[PDB]
Amino acid sequence: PVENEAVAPEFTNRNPRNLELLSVARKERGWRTVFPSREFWHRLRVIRTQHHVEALVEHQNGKVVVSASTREWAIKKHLYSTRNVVACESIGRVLAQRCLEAGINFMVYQPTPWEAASDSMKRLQSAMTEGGVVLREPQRIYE
Amino acid sequence: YKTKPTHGIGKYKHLIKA
Amino acid sequence: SSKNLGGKSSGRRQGIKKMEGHYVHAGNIIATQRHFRWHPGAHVGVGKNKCLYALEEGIVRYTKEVYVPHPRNTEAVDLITRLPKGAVLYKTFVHVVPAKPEGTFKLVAML
Amino acid sequence: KNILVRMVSEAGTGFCFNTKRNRLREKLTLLHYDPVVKQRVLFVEKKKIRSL
Amino acid sequence: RRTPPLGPMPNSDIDLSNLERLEKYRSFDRYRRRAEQEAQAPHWWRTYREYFGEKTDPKEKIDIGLPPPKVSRTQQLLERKQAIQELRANVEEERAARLRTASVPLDAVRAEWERTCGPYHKQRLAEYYGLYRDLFHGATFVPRVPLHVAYAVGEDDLMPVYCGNEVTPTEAAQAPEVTYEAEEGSLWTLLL
Amino acid sequence: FKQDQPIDFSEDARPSPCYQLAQRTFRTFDFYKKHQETMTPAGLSFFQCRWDDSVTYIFHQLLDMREPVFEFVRPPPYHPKQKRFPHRQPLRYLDRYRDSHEPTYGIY
RNA sequence: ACCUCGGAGCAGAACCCAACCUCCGAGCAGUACAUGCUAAGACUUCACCAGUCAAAGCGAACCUCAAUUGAUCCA
RNA sequence: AGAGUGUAGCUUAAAAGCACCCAACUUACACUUAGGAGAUUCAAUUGACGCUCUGA
Ligand SMILES: [Mg+2]
Ligand SMILES: [Mg+2]
Ligand SMILES: [Mg+2]
Ligand SMILES: [Mg+2]
Repeated sequence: PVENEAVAPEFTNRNPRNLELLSVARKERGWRTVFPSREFWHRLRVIRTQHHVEALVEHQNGKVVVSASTREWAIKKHLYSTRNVVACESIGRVLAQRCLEAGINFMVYQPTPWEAASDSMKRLQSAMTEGGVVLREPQRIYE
Repeated sequence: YKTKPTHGIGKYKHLIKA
Repeated sequence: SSKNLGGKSSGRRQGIKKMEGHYVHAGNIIATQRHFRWHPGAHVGVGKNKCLYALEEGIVRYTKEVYVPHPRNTEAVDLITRLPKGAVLYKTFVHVVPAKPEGTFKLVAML
Repeated sequence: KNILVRMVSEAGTGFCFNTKRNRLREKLTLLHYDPVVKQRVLFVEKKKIRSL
Repeated sequence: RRTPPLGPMPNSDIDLSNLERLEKYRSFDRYRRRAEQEAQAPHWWRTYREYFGEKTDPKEKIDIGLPPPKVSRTQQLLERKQAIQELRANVEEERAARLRTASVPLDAVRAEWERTCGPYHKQRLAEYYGLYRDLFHGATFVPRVPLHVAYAVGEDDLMPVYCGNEVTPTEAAQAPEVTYEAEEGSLWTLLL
Repeated sequence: FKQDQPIDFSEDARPSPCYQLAQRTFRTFDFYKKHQETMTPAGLSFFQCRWDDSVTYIFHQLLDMREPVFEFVRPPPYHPKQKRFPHRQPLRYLDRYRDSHEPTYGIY
């Protein structure tokens, strides 16, 4: 017999980013009556302030995996006025780049109608889609 | 519940006068 | 002389059927009632008659979280905007903590 | 006030349903699902058998 | 049968009188922010961050990384202020901002991010995947010196690995090319 | 990692072939505990790996063994205890506890 | 005076409980017919006859109100 | 002459969060969208340039 054939009938995985990569992870359904309901794996958290524009990507637990804000010197020195549309466009582009460099390429964007009707959010979504990451996560296998 | 210490937490009409 | 009529009503048998601690499977109705008394939280769906049913197998928990109304419901919108700076609601939410996993890895063949 | 009529399909004869309609209006020409075709065809109002 | 509350009520710090003088919530975003900020405060009753398993977040770990270099923050702040003031004097940037057409280079911002808060994002992404939980068993560090590794497969492109990339085994059959800045007088030990 | 003084170890060395899975049982915790006051971590980079067609050739001409297979199985669905008189139940209630969907015959 | 059903207090915080105890009502409606077909799990007006919610799949673009009603035979 | 002091109008913040105004809708208020101006007073925990109080 070969001593390297120690496989065992049961095999476990110690990676949290595993169940959602095979479309077998359960989504925390329910809520319904509130908006941002927890039926997803990754969200696109956007915070617009009169001074800076910050965008984050959080998981269903409550921790951020990647964020993009104008407070960082890497973005603040390449543009002017962290309030116009080009600032949020560059923030969306650098966030798409960082998420492509991090492997994540599926997130759910659930904004408000008054913000979705604006132009900054539309251009941010366009820059996110043109980067290589499409929004709207697919369904779950055996939900 | 009425007897639990968390009684009267969902009250909201007392903070408005309209 | 017997002016009132129609007061011969019956009970709707509405109430909580599964308290905190019972092992509730997937599909069991938590509680049927009128008006949103216990708002759904995690793994708790709703229907047409404002009923509560579980979605996964586990232990049903009853906590109190914040209440964030939907922007499309204008009634709740004005009810929230009529609140002073620093007023919360905090209603009772129903949550179902899952215990059994949704699958695992098992060896089949060996080629 | 209202009236109940039956809608006959153009493609795949044999499948008909019932739907409400106003009494002072004209006929109906809606889009209803047809199981024998598994698509969407036209339905025409024909033969009323109810006067509610 | 009435029991006293085991803590301060969430709607007790305000007074029920003179409500017409207090400023009401003029919008819904303020209420949403207030709710999401109050939901993070540790309460004394049953909350969501208790039953669904949080792996005990209030727990200080141990840092086993290199300390940050001593850099004067006031000098850096005044230099950044002078830089943004000299950049604001341009009129072409103003025209580009007014015409809604202003692009920024990607390589420059990538290099500046890797030089600045790069290690912080790398550490938070490593702790998100649970690397420090399985490797050092809770102990975490911060990669100060940047690291660059690129595989060699075809003949023109490359297969880089960053902070959570995806490399196929058919594109990682040979030893990659590890490149990192180092001085003459220090040894390193690579582990995979 | 980053070590201060030049220190050499021999109890963690591997042979030139090193194609045995029993000897590659490496543990980073014990390796860092044995060398704590010498090496210091300073770099980290991780990626994701999936299955492809090269795994077969690897297990063939690199480990001298067979390729193990797996399958994401799921637990069986829950069903209550089958009573004697299922009051208000559809006709498909007997098929929920039925083993095989074939007409079985006993003494006949 | 009434013949069916729902709501408010009696019945106060899981549930049920009657009176020829005091009041509002209902035999319907403002707009699209995927108001398509199957299929785990429950409540059930204190029995039965009845009524209601829903996992998932094939199929499709990406439902509001409180009672609001009619069984066997036959045509 | 003595004392209290020291981040723009605010900070049991360390260059951020609250504030202000203008352009679009509104009889009007208001949400929202599109924009703008804002600060660690000086030399290395120290001493002095600004305000207030107690006086003459
Ligand atoms: Mg009654
Ligand atoms: Mg009765
Ligand atoms: Mg019953
Ligand atoms: Mg469905």
